[PDB]
Parts: sequence; structure tokens; C-alpha cells
Amino acid sequence: AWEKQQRKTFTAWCNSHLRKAGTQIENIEEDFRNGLKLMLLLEVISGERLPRPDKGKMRFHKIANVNKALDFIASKGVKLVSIGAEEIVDGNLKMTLGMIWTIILRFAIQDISVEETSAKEGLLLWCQRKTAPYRNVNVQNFHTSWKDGLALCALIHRHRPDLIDYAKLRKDDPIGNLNTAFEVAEKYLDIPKMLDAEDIVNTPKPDEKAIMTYVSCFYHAFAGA
Repeated sequence: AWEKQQRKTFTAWCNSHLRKAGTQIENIEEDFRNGLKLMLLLEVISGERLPRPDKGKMRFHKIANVNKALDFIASKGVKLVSIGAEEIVDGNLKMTLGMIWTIILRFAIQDISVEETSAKEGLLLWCQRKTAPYRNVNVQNFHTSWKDGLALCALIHRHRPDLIDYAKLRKDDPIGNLNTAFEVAEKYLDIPKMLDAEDIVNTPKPDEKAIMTYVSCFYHAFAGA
């Protein structure tokens, strides 16, 4: 169950950035094998220029491109473990998802700082501060606390009360609450849908890496304004 959620969410997150470079991926376990869109993804999110990609379709050129991507990530303090270019190139879903998570964590979550609290813990505190006024919400983690959709709706309502009629939302309509939040974020906040409502409501403990990935988009979207 963790793999399905991470595949959907990580793919959508990558696409939310790749669109700025005029491209997209579809199958995360295949579309980064030659390293080209992986290098592009890193340039988009970092605002920096990576080395030029290799010229050639041979397997060793793909390995070289993936190594350029991995070396860049490592230069940002990321300690790559077990992740090898050969595996990314030949195909390994688990390793690929692990690599993309390290990227999401380093570039979208690690530098978040709220009240002397950083990264994951800081993002959580931010969510707690924003949803404090809502009695039917209780953010205590990045999994079960988000299952009924009220926390996400509240997070949006706190910044944009004009976008959601919070009083109409009921805890017994989790799918509806989640979709309402997903739709509003997509249409008005330019945050692509990254979570599947059914998976969130039916999985006892939803994947927190996927939820953190999606929620981090709201932090950055609201941090600007």
C-alpha cells in the first residue's frame, strides 16, 4: 500500500515542477532511467544549472546522467545510501521512490523553519498553528490526522475563507471533504492533485511521506502570499 501512494504522489509532485520546463513523466519507474528528466527536475527545483547531459542512448550514458543527478544531490548535504545509478537506470521502483523522497525532503521540506522547529517537525507545527481554531480538527501527525479531510480543508480555510464553506463540512463525509480540498487547491492554488481520496480514507495509516509531500505544497503556496 505504501508503494501505490508514493508512486502516485511522488509522480504528481515531480510533474508539478517539470511542467515549468515544458515536460512531464507518466511512469516514475521508467521515465527517469535515462537521467534526463531527473537532471531537469533538479534544475527546476534548485534554480541552479547542473552539468550538461551526455550525448548518446547507450546504457553507460544513462548511468553518467543519473550520476550527475546523484552527485548534485550529494553536494547538497544529502547522504545517499544504497542508491546506485545502475539500479536507477536498469529499473528499481523502490530505489527510485527512495531517491525521489530524498529530493522532496531536501528541497521542499528540510529548510522549513517555524518557531525554532525545522523540517518535518516544523511543517507539522505550522499545520497545527493554522488549524488550531478548528475544533473538529486535531493535527498530531502526517497520517491518521488527515484521513477525514477536515485538516486540509481547515488549512485552506485559514488562509482563504472565501474558498471553502467550512461550516458545511461533516466528519462523516471524508471522501467529499478530501475532494473538496483537492479541487480547490488545484483550481485556485495551482497545487496539482497528488493524493487519492479512496486510499487516504481506507488505509488504516496513510503514507506520511506522500502526505508530507502534498502538504509541503500548501506551505510554499501560502508562504509566498
